[PDB]
Amino acid sequence: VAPTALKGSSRIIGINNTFESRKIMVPPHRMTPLRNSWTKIYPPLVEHLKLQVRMNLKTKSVELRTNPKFTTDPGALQKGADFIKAFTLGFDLDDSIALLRLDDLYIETFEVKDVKTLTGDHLSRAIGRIAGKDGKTKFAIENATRTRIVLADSKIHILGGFTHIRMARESVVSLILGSPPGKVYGNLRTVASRLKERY
Amino acid sequence: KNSKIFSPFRIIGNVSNGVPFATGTLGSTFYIVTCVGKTFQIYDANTLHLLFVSEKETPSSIVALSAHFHYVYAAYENKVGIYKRGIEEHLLELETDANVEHLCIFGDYLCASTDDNSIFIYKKSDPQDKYPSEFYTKLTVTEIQGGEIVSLQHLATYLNKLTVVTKSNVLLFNVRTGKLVFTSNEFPDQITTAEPAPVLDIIALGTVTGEVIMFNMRKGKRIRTIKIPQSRISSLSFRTDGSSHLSVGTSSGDLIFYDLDRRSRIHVLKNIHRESYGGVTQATFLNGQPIIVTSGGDNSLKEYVFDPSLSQGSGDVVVQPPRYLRSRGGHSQPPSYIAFADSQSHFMLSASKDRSLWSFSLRKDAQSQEMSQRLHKKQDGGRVGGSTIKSKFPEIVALAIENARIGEWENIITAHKDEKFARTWDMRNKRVGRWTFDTTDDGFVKSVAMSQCGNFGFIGSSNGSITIYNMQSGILRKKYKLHKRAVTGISLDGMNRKMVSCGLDGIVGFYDFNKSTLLGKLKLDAPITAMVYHRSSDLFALALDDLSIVVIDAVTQRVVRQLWGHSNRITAFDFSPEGRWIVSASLDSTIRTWDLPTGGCIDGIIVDNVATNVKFSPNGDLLATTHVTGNGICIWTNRAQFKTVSTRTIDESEFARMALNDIDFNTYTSLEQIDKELLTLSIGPRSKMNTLLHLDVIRKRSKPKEAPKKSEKLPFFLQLSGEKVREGIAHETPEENKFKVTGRLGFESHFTKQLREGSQSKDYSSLLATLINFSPAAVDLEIRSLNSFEPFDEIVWFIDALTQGLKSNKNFELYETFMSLLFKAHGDVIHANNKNQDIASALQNWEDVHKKEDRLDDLVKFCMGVAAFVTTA
Amino acid sequence: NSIAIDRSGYYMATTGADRSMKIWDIRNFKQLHSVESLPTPGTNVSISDTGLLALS
Amino acid sequence: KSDFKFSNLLGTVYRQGNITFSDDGKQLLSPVGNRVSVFDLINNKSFTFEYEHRKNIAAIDLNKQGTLLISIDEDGRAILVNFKARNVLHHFNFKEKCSAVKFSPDGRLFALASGRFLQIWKTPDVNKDRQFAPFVRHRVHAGHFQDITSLTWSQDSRFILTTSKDLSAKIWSVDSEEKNLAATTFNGHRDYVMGAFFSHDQEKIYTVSKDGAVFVWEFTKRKYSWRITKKHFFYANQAKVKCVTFHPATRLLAVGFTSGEFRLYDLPDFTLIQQLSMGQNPVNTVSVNQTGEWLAFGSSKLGQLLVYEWQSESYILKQQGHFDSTNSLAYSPDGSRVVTASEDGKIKVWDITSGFCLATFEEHTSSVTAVQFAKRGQVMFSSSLDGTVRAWDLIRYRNFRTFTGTERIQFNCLAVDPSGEVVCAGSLDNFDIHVWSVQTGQLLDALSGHEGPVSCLSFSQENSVLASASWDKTIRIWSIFGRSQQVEPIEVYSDVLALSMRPDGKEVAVSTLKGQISIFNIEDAKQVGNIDCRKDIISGRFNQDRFTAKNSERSKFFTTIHYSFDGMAIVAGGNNNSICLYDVPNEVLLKRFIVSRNMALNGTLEFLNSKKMTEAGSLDLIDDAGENSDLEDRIDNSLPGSQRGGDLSTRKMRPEVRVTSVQFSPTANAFAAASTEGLLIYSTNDTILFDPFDLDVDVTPHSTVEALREKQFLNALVMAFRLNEEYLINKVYEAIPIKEIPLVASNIPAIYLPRILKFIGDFAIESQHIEFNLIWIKALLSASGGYINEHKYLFSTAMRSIQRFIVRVAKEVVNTTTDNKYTYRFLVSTDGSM
Ligand SMILES: [Mg+2]
Repeated sequence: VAPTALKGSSRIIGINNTFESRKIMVPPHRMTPLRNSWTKIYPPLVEHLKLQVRMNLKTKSVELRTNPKFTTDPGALQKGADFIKAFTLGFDLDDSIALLRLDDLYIETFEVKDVKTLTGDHLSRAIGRIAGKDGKTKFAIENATRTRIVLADSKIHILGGFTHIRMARESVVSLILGSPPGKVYGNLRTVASRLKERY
Repeated sequence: KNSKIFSPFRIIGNVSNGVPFATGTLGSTFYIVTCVGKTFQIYDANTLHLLFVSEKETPSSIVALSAHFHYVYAAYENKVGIYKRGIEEHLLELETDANVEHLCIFGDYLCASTDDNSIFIYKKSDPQDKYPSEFYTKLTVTEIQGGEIVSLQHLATYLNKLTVVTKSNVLLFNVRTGKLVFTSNEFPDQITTAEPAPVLDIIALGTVTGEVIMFNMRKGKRIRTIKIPQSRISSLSFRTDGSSHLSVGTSSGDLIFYDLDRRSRIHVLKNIHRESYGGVTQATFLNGQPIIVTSGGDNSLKEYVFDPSLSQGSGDVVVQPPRYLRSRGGHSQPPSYIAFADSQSHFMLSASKDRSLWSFSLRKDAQSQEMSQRLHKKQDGGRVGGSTIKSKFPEIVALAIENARIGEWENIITAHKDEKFARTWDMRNKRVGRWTFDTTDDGFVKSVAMSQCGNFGFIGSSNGSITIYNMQSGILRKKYKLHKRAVTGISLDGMNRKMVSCGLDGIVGFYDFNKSTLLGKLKLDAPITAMVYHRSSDLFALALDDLSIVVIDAVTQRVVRQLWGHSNRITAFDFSPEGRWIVSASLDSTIRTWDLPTGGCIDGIIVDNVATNVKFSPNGDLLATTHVTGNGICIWTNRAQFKTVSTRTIDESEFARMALNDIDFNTYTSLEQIDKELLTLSIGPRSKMNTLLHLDVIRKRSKPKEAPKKSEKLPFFLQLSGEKVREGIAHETPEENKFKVTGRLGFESHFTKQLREGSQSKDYSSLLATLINFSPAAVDLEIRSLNSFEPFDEIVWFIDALTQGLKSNKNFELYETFMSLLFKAHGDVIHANNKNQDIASALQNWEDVHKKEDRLDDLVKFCMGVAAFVTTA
Repeated sequence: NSIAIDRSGYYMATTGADRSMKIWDIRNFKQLHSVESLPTPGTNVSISDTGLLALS
Repeated sequence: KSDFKFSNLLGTVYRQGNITFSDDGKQLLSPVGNRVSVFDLINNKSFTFEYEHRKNIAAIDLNKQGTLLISIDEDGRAILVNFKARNVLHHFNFKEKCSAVKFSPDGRLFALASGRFLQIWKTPDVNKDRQFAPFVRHRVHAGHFQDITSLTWSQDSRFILTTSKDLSAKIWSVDSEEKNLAATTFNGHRDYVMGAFFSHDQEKIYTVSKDGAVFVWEFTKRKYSWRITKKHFFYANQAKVKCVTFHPATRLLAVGFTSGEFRLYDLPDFTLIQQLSMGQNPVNTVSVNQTGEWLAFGSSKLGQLLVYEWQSESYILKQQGHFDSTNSLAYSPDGSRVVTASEDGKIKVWDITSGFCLATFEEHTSSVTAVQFAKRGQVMFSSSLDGTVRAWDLIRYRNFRTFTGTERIQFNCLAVDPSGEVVCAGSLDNFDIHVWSVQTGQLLDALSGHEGPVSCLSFSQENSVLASASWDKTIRIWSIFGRSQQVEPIEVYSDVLALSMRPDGKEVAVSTLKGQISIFNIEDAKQVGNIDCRKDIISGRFNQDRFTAKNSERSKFFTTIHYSFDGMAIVAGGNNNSICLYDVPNEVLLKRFIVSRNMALNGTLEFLNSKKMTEAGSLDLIDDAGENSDLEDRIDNSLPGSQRGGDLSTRKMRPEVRVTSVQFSPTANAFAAASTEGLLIYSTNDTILFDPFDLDVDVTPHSTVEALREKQFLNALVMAFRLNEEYLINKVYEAIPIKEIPLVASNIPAIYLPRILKFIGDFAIESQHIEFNLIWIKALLSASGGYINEHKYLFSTAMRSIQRFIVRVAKEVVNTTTDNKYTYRFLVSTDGSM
């Protein structure tokens, strides 16, 4: 150290992730990404969080344990479980590594039916309005609210800071209910500016 | 005794009080430590600039001073204090009541002699310790051994020996073992001074009957004997510049120099210091330079230099006499009058009983200068009649100054005791003026005043006649004759229209200077003694003979205030610059500050010595006083200038024994709301309403004209990845279930929780309270964020919240501003569902309150109906 | 900061802001001495006719 | 009446030095030449301290508690001031070129970079009373071999990093015991070191050199010691690093280059967040708010002050000031705003309270010489030496018309008719007064009759006659309006330079070259008064002069004058170091003010120091530009004979203290004087003076409170005025119940009516009791409207303030209430569907 040196809440929401042990089940579509991305997933977990990492091929789940003799941070197990789940939900690894690095990032989860009981084409057109052609509308929302959104069919996941994901939530719901696009893009301009301001 | 408005700051104009000064050398330069009563000042030998002063006044007067490199030792009563850079570092307290008299420091030993012929020795606890602190031993010289101790001196190359010099003889004490190694032979005449010579083993001894003895300690024998018949030696010093000279001071004030090699007198400097005040108290050669410093009890320090010999050969014989080089000085007796020369606190005029007027500078000591009394040549050509022997003018009883015409002609008038005319002075030239003003009624001068414009000087005679002269020519213009007794005060207002006079008859007359008419006449109960006129406020205070200060308003000619409490004469008094206080001194040894608005004494002081004069600075920062004792001026700082002062009347009885808060601090804070039904805006900046309404366009302007070009590879969450505080809405955390559009419980925002709780409690006062606290960007973000989807519960609640606020009649602009922003961001949603009962009912209630707040329109329209008409036609 | 050359044109003395003096042999370009640490940087150098090296 | 005091300095927002944010982040401290200005950004208020240095400020610093502010001028003289009380505690001379001063984050110590020594001192307690020697030395450090460019405190108040021109950064320990912790020297920079900083964990030290290199120092094995692990480089082509700041919490590095662009870097990743260009001039200083989100930038050359919200890419504050350039000023009719004209050709409107330029116009090619407002207040006119007179509309900021003479004549003075239908301008080359019709723009007529150049013009607000004065030693009164044109010349002893018209329109004052203010009666064309002014005027000896100030005849006359709106006072200014305020009826000097006390300006001193000469001459006349290290400082663009009208570089001579114009505030008892340093606004607002009116023994602060408790309001209010104390007036004002206001108002004695109207005006602008005030004003005007009408020029300033209050804040509020009322009715009444 330099001579000048100074002298279990789950971040993810909408789903219950929770010597202790934590198991995370990986769906089939994330196995191959997990395999090729496995090389970069265990080091931050084993090294920084000092957790024991196993994943069961038989049950296709990721198993984490707190090591009494090595682990030091009591929240490390839950942070580590949160980090794996983000990679499980569909977020890119670099975004998922943000959860480990920062202490104020939450994942908000909700379903289209929770907003409105839509079926058939109506549900399909609702997913379209969130995505937009070439993902422009989702692209607009993530930059403005400064979040990362994974639109897995009718399952929506929003990653970012608290107020950030509150506003990213409001844009998405207004798209589902069928608000005219002008509010969504037009108001997205204002929320982008107002958030970054000091006053 | 401790004022709540004023605190001592320093003494000005005091350079030495007669205690022998001490010389200390830092490298090449030399510094001189001088005593001023209860404090000491350090002067630089090169320029005689003031460097440092002791932080605090010692409890008792300083007796002896010795300096050694950075550290300076000052001895008062039984305590010896060590000072570095004027900061006390350590205090050596002796264990006996006997007062210390002499002080010697050689190496790591410190020697202090008490008046009971007891010598205390202190030593350094450690070899590299800076100053001696520990108590080593105690040596006492009995009457059998020798008489009283004259001084303690240490000769070079004497290992742990102290040369104690007594009236009877000289003794040699070995401090380490505390044994008397040697006692000198008895000397017939009482010894008064000792000095170690640059030669070895030889110490110069000054007797009471004009003998100087080069006594050789090693040989125990006399070497030489000077005779100075009919004299008393007070100081001695050798010249170390390579020429064998000796400077002998005498109590008569004469300094003599001898050439020891030639056995002859170089010169004598006569009356360098007054004989009355102790003459040459100290006179020391600087180590290895041709310059000799001298001091005396007359509050002066001088320096003399020996120039090189004019003869190319035999320079030793042809010795130039010493030449005055530089000096610093002050009054020899207490100042009689003071006055501020300038609007700023730079310069001070002081006149003393020593018949000299001085200009003292508060900002720097060097700038202080004496007013020369050399007279200008008469215009007529006649010879000016005066004694050929030059004698200073008599002391100055009264004085007046103006700066309207500084530099153009004379601007100061001074009156003298038992003198039938007033003399003029010029500040810019620092020299007496060319005009003399005569009373013209065979009467002495008792009052002097000047107009603000600097053109007229008023002189008040003891026989009741007021004369007016013109300053630029000194030609009499007018003469007023109302009083039949002595006039003791004159003043002219700022406008040079109304003039006021007061005399021992107790009468105050009001004259109109322009028309020369008597406006009115006022009689008081008792004789009047002095007057001060405050030009800004047109109030002037009279020190009546019944121990009362009477304030009178010149415009109306009536007594407005009368102050009582003084136990004796009022020697002097002054107004505060703002016109709100009067500080008066009296012979009961007190200074009382009177609050004119409330007419009571707010502060009181008890000074040890009566205060002859008190004068505020025109700025108001400083207050200066002069006292019956002490050659300097006491300067005080007006603590009121940095914080408020309570105006509660002082306790008279408690003061004698020593010898509604918003009224009390002369402030008032506006109520939040005068009355419930009265409209009121928010307690804050008025730009907040405008900023909220036009937030977007204001922001649009602010943006840079060209985009900032940024790196492609940038962290997405940089704002959040901030090592740690920002308080923005973006930096908010949830506080601890079915998904809800507004917020999932445990994940909702603070504002939403307040709204829902308010909706249940039917009281949104908490939500309205926090609404006002938000920043404008926060407010726009939240009103945006309201749920706009059926059943429209959030929007309906929000309208209820604002509607309740409008009933409060407080902050009604912000509520209006909020309800505008509600329409901006949710105008469409309200419009589509205007038939919905929940929205319509809330809107109707808001309108019902809002319809009431239309009286404000009527009032505003009426005033412009009349203000435009009244201002125009 | 400074350079000096003797009369013979055989030696050179250079001082730098790195608090170092270096004597050079300019006939063959070989460094002879390097007083690497000086108390403070040397502003000037000079060489006399007799060969005295002067430093300031 | 005549109790004016310096309040604030407009026209200049930054001159040189280092800008520092307040700890709370709501106030900005900017050195303006010889004084310090404080801007409260959030509340929209500002003020400039009354203390004055003797040279331009070189460094300032405010401790975190917000209680003590130290400002050090270029000579090293330091002045310690209590921020809360706005008074001077002490003055100190450090006897060197002090480069930077910084308070330790604990608040106990402050460090000085003076020459090659770092000096650490002990702060004096604010609560303690003043002493002879408040500062106590802690230590002096002497390790560097050249000047110290800048220093930085460690966050725990235990280490100071110093960066010198030695190509070296060095670290010290404030505690003697902890010296072994930090006694290292950092080397390896090719150029000067502009700044050295600590990381938040304080394990990494960043050093920046002028050439644009950033070194990251880490304590690591090659057994442990400091090393450069990473080096980042600024690839600016020729720009040099001028000012560097680091915010450890947010890892923000703001670097300002000499080319006038600045970069925000995220250390240690060296990711470029943003860079902008604020101009072609160097960025002299940069600062960071405590929270790390406002960045304040300063460029000395054009006097620009920029505050950048790098988060949102928004400008909180962007301002540019004038030095030596303000040629004129003109208050808005209501006193809201002040306009200024500069040789740059730019007309700027400044808001008095905030102190910021709210708009700028750049049409005029050459120097704008004077500006005047129409009586209405919407329209504005300005005349320039480019040969045009231009009309501006403030509602839409459009130059809705432009006038120009046929002969291409430069204009120096202008006047505008009260009806706003005729505009007249004068010239120093044509000897005639041109006239134009505002509506049409045609040259209505050229008025002739002057045998010398026209120096000033003015219309009579009532009679509508035109008074024109010339160097012809004459003044002419033109009755332009009416069927017959008439001219009535009145002769004068000497050249006439300025002119002021009585608001009644019955008399005119004229300042002559002899140093006289002569007042004439228009209808009778005979003199009514005279005031001598030569003796009052203070003029200094310039350094280049070869003759004394006393014998000098350079400026013993007043080049500008103006009446007080009450009509009883004249404020005068000239090419001199004094602003004099005379009283007309008694022809006496009410007070004299010193414009400046700076020795950077040429004309400040009457007597100059003898030491400055040698056999060559004055030391200060010696040009030492070549000593400046940078090329741009050495380069001289000066033209040999220029006197005015060009940049500071052109003239080659020191600016001269001079007051071009002066005016009284229409709505407040204050006056503004344009000078070289800027618009010095002197105001009487403070009112700590006790100026009672018609007291008796029975009146007392206690008695009035008793009169209130006993519900004798009319007496209580009246006794309040006789004492004439604001806090006492304010209390009695607010305690009168609403039912009793109309009764009290009808019974206020007429003599006190002006005082209450003034008080309501000053209180109402910033007070919160709007409906309470409007109830009072409704009462007063209804009761005593007839009296106010009969004596207009006594109540004019008071009446304008009330109209200002009711048109700015009362009307703005009702305008926002009424529009909601219609926005409400539209939403409910109409039908919304589909
Ligand atoms: Mg006719």
